[PDB]
Amino acid sequence: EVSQDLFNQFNLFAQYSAAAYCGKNNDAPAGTNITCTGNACPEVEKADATFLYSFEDSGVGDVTGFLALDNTNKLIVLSFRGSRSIENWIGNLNFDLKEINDICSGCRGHDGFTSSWRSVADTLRQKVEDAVREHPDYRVVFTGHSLGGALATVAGADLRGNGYDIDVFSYGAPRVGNRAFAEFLTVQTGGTLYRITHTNDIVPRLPPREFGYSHSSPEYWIKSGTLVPVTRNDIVKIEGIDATGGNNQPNIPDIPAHLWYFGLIGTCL
Amino acid sequence: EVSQDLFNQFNLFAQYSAAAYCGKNNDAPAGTNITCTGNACPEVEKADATFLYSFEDSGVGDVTGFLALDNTNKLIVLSFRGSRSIENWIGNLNFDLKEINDICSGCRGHDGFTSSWRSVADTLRQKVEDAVREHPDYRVVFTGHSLGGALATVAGADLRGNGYDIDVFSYGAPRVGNRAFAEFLTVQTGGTLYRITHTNDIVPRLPPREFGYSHSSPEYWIKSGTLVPVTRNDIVKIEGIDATGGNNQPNIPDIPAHLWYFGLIGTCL
Amino acid sequence: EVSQDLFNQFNLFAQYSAAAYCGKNNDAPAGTNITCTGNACPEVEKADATFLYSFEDSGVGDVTGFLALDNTNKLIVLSFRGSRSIENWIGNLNFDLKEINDICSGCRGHDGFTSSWRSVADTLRQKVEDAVREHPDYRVVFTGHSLGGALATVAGADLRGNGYDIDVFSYGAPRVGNRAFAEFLTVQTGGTLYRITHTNDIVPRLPPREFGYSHSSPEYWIKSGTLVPVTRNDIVKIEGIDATGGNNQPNIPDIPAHLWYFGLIGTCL
Ligand SMILES: *C(=O)CCC[C@H](CCC)[C@H](CCCCCCCCCCCCCC)CCCCCCCCCC(=O)OC[C@@H](O)COC(=O)CCCCCCCCCCCCCCCCC
Ligand SMILES: *[C@@H]1O[C@H](CO)[C@@H](O)[C@H](O)[C@H]1NC(C)=O
Ligand SMILES: *C(=O)CCCCCCC
Ligand SMILES: [Ca+2]
Ligand SMILES: [Ca+2]
Ligand SMILES: [Ca+2]
Repeated sequence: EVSQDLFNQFNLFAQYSAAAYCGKNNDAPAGTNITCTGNACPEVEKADATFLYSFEDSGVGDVTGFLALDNTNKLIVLSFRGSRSIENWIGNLNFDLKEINDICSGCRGHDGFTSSWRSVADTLRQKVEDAVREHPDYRVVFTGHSLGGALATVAGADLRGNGYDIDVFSYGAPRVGNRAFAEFLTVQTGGTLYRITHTNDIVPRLPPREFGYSHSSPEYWIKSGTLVPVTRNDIVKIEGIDATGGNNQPNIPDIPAHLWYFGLIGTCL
Repeated sequence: EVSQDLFNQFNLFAQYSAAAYCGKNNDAPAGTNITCTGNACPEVEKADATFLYSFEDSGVGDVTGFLALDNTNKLIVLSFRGSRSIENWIGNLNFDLKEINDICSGCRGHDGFTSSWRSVADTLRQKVEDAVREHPDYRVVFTGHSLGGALATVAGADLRGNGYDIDVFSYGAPRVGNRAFAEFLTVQTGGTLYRITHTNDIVPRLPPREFGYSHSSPEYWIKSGTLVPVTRNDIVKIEGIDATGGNNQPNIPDIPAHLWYFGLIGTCL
Repeated sequence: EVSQDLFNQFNLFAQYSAAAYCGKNNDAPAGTNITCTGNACPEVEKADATFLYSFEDSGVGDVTGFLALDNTNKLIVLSFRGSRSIENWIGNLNFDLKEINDICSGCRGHDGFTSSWRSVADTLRQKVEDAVREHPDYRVVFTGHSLGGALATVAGADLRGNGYDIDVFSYGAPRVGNRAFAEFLTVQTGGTLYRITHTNDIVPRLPPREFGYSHSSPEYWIKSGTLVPVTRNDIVKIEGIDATGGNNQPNIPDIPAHLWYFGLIGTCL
């Protein structure tokens, strides 16, 4: 169980993560309203939320998403799209571990994820920090589903510690680095990482432990089924690096479970 | 066992379905011959079959295929291509149920399939009915394999009842809606639906029953194996909504079976 | 165990295969240097290796790769890219067996691979034989990973016997034909075929035997795990048509093992 306040955040940013897949939200003019197709992001549409920066085909690995200004909830939301393109997928397969000592000592991260972030970090940092300067009373949030959740996590770890908190909400995100990194993400100050998972979704079980990957703690595990509405009693907090009994169980993994995080994520055209 | 006449129809429209995958058959001048590559549709090539309209990347979900004039068999054939593009696959993954009350009352259909048809319905109805006016003694037939069969099934349900019969021949189609839609598809007047499945092909088992999906009746089940020629003695008619004992059995599914419907389907470049 | 010399060749042409995946190595101007990204082909960069020809989107099935001139090792290298595009994957699925009487009587090959090679044979044969005319002292080597290895194998069979030897190095290649073709590939002279597999990689198990496919002999089997460096003691020569005990074992296959042949392969952007 989680509080209703946290459940409301979990649902809101699941819809910000879903909105990043909608192609129209990746090349939109600044200042226009954020909308989705179908009921993909009704809570985002209800808010007075507008584009600060909409980007696609960026850097290496086809980094795609948007930076949003939410005057209703008082948020500065950086939302990364997950995998869709072939280029996204080639980047996912660059799963060798690379050094990221600038982020934390002895830490290593997925080559693809960290190389994609590094290729856009200078542009996006500047835009985030411009928004923070103009709206110091707003909360900065990075979010994303799947690959996007991995990018949000890395970006968050990289930019924290510059005067403003950064909270990260990742949905169905893969492991992003080694144990050193997983511990850093568990204890890092200056913002909170909400790592959300759903039943037996396969993607948070990649890359496998055997390749040297670990998961930060805690884990928020959605136990309700696919196409089943989530209530705050269906979400269980699970503490411990590489903890089992949540998504990390030795059972059969599931693909449709990857697409149901409060609603459908990843399917907006 | 089926009659030799029906078998010949099953074999001919499997090749019309196969033809829809060939890229040259999605952007051809009107009036030119329909051909395939490497024996994909020899019966279509033998016939005096020419393009009335060829489309690609239409509507939402990358709707693709062609409308054919067959003077040998006196047919107006609408052939929908199945899954090939990323856009196709994203559409398939939009599997929550949406109201299609305008097609039949109480009915709910796959969100991707129905949205893809709605986004081309006015254009293709005009093309079909123009052809009907020009050749009012020809037989209208919608056909397709996999995603194409689902579009052909939804299109026929929508466009029947406007003065002409529409026969539908689907190959390896997934379930397209709830039980009400499955019953409607079983009983609708103004044309016949031939839903054809092969051994333990996985696609006609998707989306699973547990998401609220049902199959229309009857089912024509090909019992011969992959890469094995079909004879009329290898096809069995199975009646009953959500009948078991044909493709719908609780055994291990198979992916290559999906590509063998009288011949290789889905592979024409 | 293999000799250190043969190990060095296995390592070198795995890197030539890895290089074919980098996009900039498929439209490079003739005479420019062959380079990769992410340390994909260090040994190729060290060498004085330049492009003689660079191709992409060629023939049918999106044939892609390059022809290289290696003045350090005195090589003419034809390197085919493996599967990256949708068109590549569709060609893989064209798995019915087609007669290749122009190579050997009773032989049949994977329709897709043989069609793709046929569609570029005349052009590439001319490029290779131009290079042999200019550098008759050099050694002609065809190579490729996965689909690229299947193409290198078919090409070598077709072009051998015209006065210059052609050695073939394939990495994780699928089965390319029936047993007659597999026996021909085992006894053909005019060059040697080095068919290199890794642990329980799934691709060399495809298409399955039950569709009429067989493997040529011998097999060089890499026993060292994924992300583990390979030494000459980790490679086992395995003789015998459809020999078991190497990659052809009745155990669970693995997808990430397909990407680790001395290094990461198939992942260069
Ligand atoms: C996040 O990645 C966004 C994905 C959401 C999107 C958007 C919705 C449409 C997609 C589809 C995008 C288009 C995909 C194009 C290529 C995909 C090919 C395969 C896709 C699955 C088809 C069915 C086979 C939603 C579809 C994606 C579903 C699968 C996603 C995989 C994970 C994505 C990712 O981010 O990759 C993680 C990387 O770190 C890669 O990790 C690796 O090391 C490579 C692993 C490759 C697969 C390994 C196989 C799994 C191993 C376990 C085997 C199962 C057996 C278990 C039973 C044991 C018990 C006895
Ligand atoms: C390419 O390498 C060769 C030496 O092997 C030489 O022509 C030159 O140093 C390089 N050229 C470029 C453009 O890097
Ligand atoms: C041939 O189809 C093998 C595919 C190469 C894999 C590329 C990187 C995963
Ligand atoms: Ca709004
Ligand atoms: Ca003809
Ligand atoms: Ca060099």
